[PDB]
Amino acid sequence: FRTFPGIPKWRKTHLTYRIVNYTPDLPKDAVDSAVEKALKVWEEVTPLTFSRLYEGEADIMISFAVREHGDFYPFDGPGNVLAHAYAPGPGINGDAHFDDDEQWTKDTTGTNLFLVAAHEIGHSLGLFHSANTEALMYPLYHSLTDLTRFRLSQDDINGIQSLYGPPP
Ligand SMILES: [Ca+2]
Ligand SMILES: [Ca+2]
Ligand SMILES: [Ca+2]
Ligand SMILES: [Cl-]
Ligand SMILES: [Zn+2]
Ligand SMILES: [Zn+2]
Repeated sequence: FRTFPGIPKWRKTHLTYRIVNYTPDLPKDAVDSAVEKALKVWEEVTPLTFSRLYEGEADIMISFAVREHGDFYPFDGPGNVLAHAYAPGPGINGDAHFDDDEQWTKDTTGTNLFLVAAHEIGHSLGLFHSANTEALMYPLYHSLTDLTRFRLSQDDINGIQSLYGPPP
């Protein structure tokens, strides 16, 4: 695994998130579920906990965007860059943006929102890209397939635990 330079990490174990808006690709319950599952994946192996805010300022602001969307890194239309997320810190840091020129799916027929969100939340928490080819943190989107038995790599486990420790 890898962290970001100077190892930026959250300095508190309880993090808030807010889902700022919703793709037309999917029912709202399926967006909420995928994001929840993505946070749980990391919760499970650290002493991090998350709660959802519906108003005010959250640590991890999650949004769907196309092209220019208010930072310096515009999205690129269909495929290629699917999403991007900033390392821990105040303001835009921690936040995760999802390119809505993808077709976001609950399954594997378009782009799987759960898998990409798990990977992006990894960045929100302080993990950079892994050299490991089976790691969730491996850069490249590999259509699983079959997300039935998805489990974090050890490597991802080693990375995140090296930042926040194992569950208490
Ligand atoms: Ca933030
Ligand atoms: Ca794209
Ligand atoms: Ca879309
Ligand atoms: Cl927010
Ligand atoms: Zn962005
Ligand atoms: Zn990545």
